[PDB]
Amino acid sequence: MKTACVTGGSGYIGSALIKLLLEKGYAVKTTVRNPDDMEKNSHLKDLQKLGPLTVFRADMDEEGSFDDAVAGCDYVFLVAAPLHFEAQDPEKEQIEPAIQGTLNTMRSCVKAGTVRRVILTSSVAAVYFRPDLLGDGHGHVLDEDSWSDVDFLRAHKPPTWSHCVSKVLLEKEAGRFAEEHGISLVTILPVIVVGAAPAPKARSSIVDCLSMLSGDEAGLAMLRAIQKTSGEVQLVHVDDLCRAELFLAENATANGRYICSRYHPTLVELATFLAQKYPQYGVKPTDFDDEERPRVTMSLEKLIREGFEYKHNTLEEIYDNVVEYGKALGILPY
Amino acid sequence: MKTACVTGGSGYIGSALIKLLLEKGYAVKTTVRNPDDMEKNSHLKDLQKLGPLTVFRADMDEEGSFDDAVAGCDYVFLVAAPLHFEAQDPEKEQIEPAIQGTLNTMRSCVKAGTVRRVILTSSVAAVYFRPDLLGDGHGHVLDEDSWSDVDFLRAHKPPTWSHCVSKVLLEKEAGRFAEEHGISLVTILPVIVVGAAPAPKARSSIVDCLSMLSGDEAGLAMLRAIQKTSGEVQLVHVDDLCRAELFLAENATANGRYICSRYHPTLVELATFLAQKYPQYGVKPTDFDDEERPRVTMSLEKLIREGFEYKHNTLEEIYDNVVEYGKALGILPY
Ligand SMILES: NC(=O)c1ccc[n+]([C@@H]2O[C@H](COP(=O)([O-])OP(=O)(O)OC[C@H]3O[C@@H](n4cnc5c(N)ncnc54)[C@H](OP(=O)(O)O)[C@@H]3O)[C@@H](O)[C@H]2O)c1
Ligand SMILES: NC(=O)c1ccc[n+]([C@@H]2O[C@H](COP(=O)([O-])OP(=O)(O)OC[C@H]3O[C@@H](n4cnc5c(N)ncnc54)[C@H](OP(=O)(O)O)[C@@H]3O)[C@@H](O)[C@H]2O)c1
Ligand SMILES: O=C1C[C@@H](c2ccc(O)cc2)Oc2cc(O)cc(O)c21
Ligand SMILES: O=C1C[C@@H](c2ccc(O)cc2)Oc2cc(O)cc(O)c21
Repeated sequence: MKTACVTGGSGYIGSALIKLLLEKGYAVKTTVRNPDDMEKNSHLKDLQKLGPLTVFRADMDEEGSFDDAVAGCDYVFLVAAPLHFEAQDPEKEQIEPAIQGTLNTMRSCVKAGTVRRVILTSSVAAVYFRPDLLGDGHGHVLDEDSWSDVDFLRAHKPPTWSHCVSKVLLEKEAGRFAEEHGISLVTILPVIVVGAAPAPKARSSIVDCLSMLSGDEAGLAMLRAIQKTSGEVQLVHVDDLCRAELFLAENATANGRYICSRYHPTLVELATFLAQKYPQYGVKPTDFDDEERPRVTMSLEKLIREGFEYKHNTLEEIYDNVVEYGKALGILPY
Repeated sequence: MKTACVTGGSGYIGSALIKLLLEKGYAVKTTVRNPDDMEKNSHLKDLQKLGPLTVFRADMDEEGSFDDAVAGCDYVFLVAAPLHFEAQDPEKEQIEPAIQGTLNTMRSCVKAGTVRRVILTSSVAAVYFRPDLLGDGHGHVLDEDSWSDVDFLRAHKPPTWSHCVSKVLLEKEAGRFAEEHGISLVTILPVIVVGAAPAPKARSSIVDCLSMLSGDEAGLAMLRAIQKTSGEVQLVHVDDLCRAELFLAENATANGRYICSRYHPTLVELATFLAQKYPQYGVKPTDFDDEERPRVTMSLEKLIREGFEYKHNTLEEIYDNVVEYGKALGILPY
């Protein structure tokens, strides 16, 4: 009955969100960059079996190309995002495109006239970078009023700086635009996302949350960096993320931005669990021993306050199906 | 101006509840077993400088003795509770009298005819003892549907068994009674309570949370027992518990039982924080190193879903003032 658009149907979170929407009885429209690439989009034919799913070609770099996909939709889930750290001139190759691609899609929402709410998928990368609070030696609970320090990041350009800046600025810009055109925009801010999805060529979070099993050095360094900063990592099941996105679309009183997170283990806790549950990978939990650090953690309360309920609540439930996904994707060798 | 009764004004939580009630403009009646004991009850004189405070004598074993104190009260906070010392017949000396004493006070609430709500202070001792969830080696999140297993406890009588059975049965019987007599009963279930209160003789109530600084062997054993069971401990600040109790009395939609908890450190996290903030006590965090264990934790969501907010959200804030209190009580030498 109601219709929704999901940008980046070939993506990890995008594919999972399409599945939820179809299961929930939505007509769905999704965009990919090359609808003919079955290497990336073989899942779309399968998803079509669950309900009305229509595929469009669109590129965030190409103005107006989202017009057709967004037309008629009651809800638009802005999931697709450049990402890809690369380097060189991040300001012109990551940040500016990130901002413009977002406004590109926003304008299609205005053109459609039908869009009752836009859900923007951002990231706690736009929340956590508070150099006043990291390194003061105290614990902190960061909430939705916390914004990553764009000025400090541009001045000092630490690792992943363009990523946090991209997210902060595209969120601010989309909110300004939504303000100006009287469109309702809600933003969700996930932590590390765990779990299986329809997408056949995903990597993204799966590499990181599986890095103790694969030994992938980039993912391992990412996990250790988060813990050295926060004293913990933060995790959420992809299906809870998708349900939170739909919750925010459907509940009229939802407003502003929302952290989405459920379980906050130390790496030693996470490695201990993984080594017991999946001994075939040889995880050594002592590889992740660390002194206790003050906790700089994310508040889970806003979604809870507004009535949302997570279904994957223990560490084991958060890891209920990601290993098999990683195997199928070749991220894990067996 | 509404009027509220707190049973057991001499006690740790009771004195803190009275203080909050006066600050929020309530007239307060409280009970002690010997109003003439001004050593034990000096704080009640002090608190009278905040607002109307009236002391009554009453005893849970003495039928009717609470009549005068609850009379004319809008709300009644049932806080008083027996200390519980190893008894030859726990059923006859502890469990049955805990039920009867609770009913005794319930009756006085009915008799008053004015009691909008009764708030029962209990504890997660009535929640956590689950032979399946504790022994199955998996992580779990317990919520307010979880009750300690009275039959298993009577069958195997582990340590503290009588304390849990007492809490479970007295809560069940008080709800039975409240149903039949048409009086609203809400129950709060705190975890370990930390922080300063007005009571001058409350030594025994904060022994555990300071045991790392004091070396109190009984307190250390309790902390380790809980960690052995749950993989962590659970803490809440006494002032958040008091604020939660007031919230549950004042908000008509509140119903049933509520866990009250905020911060769940491992012992090594707790010890590390204490060692650095209060080095003068020679805490050795390595004394508390431990294997990562499946987390059997408490859900914090019910109070949050209903709009309550905690003010002591970091480990440091939860410990913001308890050390000075322990000095004043003589738990800590300096
Ligand atoms: N995964 C996590 O742990 C996590 C955590 C926090 C936040 N998030 C946020 O959630 C969003 C989706 O994350 P993901 O893990 O699903 O990443 P993903 O699998 O790489 O999906 C990203 C999608 O964006 C599309 N895309 C990129 N540039 C495009 C362009 N110019 N035009 C059209 N489409 C374009 C991509 O299509 P192509 O494949 O054709 O390039 C891809 O399908 C991201 O914004 C992420 O930052 C994720
Ligand atoms: N302290 C914590 O960390 C914590 C944590 C979770 C739950 N709780 C629960 O909160 C409740 C209050 O705890 P608390 O720490 O405040 O203990 P407390 O300081 O010992 O206060 C309990 C009060 O009960 C009174 N009392 C005992 N028997 C009585 C009787 N027969 N008649 C009248 N009064 C009687 C006592 O007054 P007398 O001096 O006259 O005996 C005492 O003041 C308890 O049920 C506890 O189980 C406490
Ligand atoms: O954008 C983010 C945020 C990042 C993060 C998590 C926790 C934290 O405290 C800080 C940053 O984790 C991620 C992990 C991914 O695989 C892909 C992502 O896009 C991201
Ligand atoms: O009633 C309880 C329950 C106990 C507890 C906390 C957490 C847990 O997981 C299990 C039991 O903590 C306490 C600590 C006290 O000083 C006094 C108490 O009366 C109690």
